[PDB]
Amino acid sequence: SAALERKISMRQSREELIKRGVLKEI
Amino acid sequence: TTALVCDNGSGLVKAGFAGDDAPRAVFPSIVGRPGQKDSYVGDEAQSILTLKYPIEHGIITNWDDMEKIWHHTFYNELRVAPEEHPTLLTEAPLNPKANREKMTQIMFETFNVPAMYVAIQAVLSLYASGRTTGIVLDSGDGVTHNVPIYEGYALPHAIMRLDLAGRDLTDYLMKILTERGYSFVTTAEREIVRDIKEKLCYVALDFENEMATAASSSSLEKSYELPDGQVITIGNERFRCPETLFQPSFIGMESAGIHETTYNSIMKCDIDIRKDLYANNVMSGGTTMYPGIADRMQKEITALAPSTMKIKIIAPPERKYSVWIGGSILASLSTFQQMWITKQEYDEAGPSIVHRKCF
Ligand SMILES: Nc1ncnc2c1ncn2[C@@H]1O[C@H](COP(=O)(O)OP(=O)(O)OP(=O)(O)O)[C@@H](O)[C@H]1O
Ligand SMILES: C/C1=C/C(=O)O[C@@H]2C[C@@H](CC[C@H](C)/C=C\CC1)O[C@@](O)([C@@H]1CSC(=O)N1)C2
Ligand SMILES: [Mg+2]
Repeated sequence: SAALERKISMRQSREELIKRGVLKEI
Repeated sequence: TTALVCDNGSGLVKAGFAGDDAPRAVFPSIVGRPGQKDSYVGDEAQSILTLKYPIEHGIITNWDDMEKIWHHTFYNELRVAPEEHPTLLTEAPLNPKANREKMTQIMFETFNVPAMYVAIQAVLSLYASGRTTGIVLDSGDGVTHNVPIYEGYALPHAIMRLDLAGRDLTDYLMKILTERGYSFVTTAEREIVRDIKEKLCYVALDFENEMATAASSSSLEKSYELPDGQVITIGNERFRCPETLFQPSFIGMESAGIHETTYNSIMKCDIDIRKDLYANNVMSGGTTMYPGIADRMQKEITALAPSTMKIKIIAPPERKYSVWIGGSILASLSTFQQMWITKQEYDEAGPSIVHRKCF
């Protein structure tokens, strides 16, 4: 699962995604 | 040393070891009650008892009985000491904070796990498919969700929850079987109807044409014989039962069906990710197993979406277990090993560590 592990390890941070307005939590 | 993976469903517990291709233990999420034992857990209750389901619509609601299920999982099913194994648990999308905190506390204080983690079920099925972005239709025994996901984050404002799933479909099949004059009342008879559902039901590509077809001939009729020899014969009930997923008013639910909620979910997301959701629609859970359901969703979503969108439904044959498999993959990753909540970290931060580490 190399392709998957790559994608996971380089995910943007939660705080950054919230700041981008992508992540809107309840 | 090997990590454990446990997917606690409303109907079925799926448990096993990270690295394995499948859960070695799959058993009903029930506690049954009659110097004998005071209660019977999982397959014990299956093999005179009143049954309780500690998980309702994917949410833990009976903590004392949930503790019994986990004990059964570790000691009776897997035969491991939890103090020696990092443990990955699953949770429903939108699982309340208080619940995730309590799961965490029980794992560290009652079972003394050295480390643990809680992952959203739908995210794990997406991972199983080799993706970190996509939209998942996860439908099991107790609840159904559309969960759009970007870089491994479920996007909570866009999640759709629907309290129609496998158990309701079984109950509905029982109801419409009375039209032919059959009567199924006991716990054992509900199980027989569950089996009829899993064997004979299907999703029609065009529901109205199929109803017309079924009205014309006997071409769609099937028989099902109980072990006692009683036979039940079924026609349009075969496809009317799972049609309820697309037309929830069939059971009196004034809610959008699963194709519409897929569309709604996507439309709630960032414009730039929409094309990637349409092209990465993953189905998981036992209630996505109906023959024809992938074809039907392909057609309906295609009818709702712009011509510009390539629509792709991913529905692997092992999709009943995709959540567990995704857990097995995740917990075996090198990159994941810093993601565990460790016992040391729990000791210093308390149960609210789960909000900082598990997302
Ligand atoms: N071949 C099949 N066809 C239709 N339904 C099926 C099939 N196999 C299993 N199911 C249904 O799926 C349900 C069990 O699936 P699963 O283990 O995914 O649910 P769960 O994880 O226990 O529940 P939930 O995720 O809703 O809390 C049961 O209702 C079962 O009848
Ligand atoms: C074979 C099997 C499948 C299942 O999905 O089982 C789970 C758990 C089960 C618990 C009670 C049952 C008597 C015990 C074991 C059945 C386990 O209830 C279900 O069958 C319920 C009741 S009928 C239905 O469709 N969901 C789902
Ligand atoms: Mg499930």
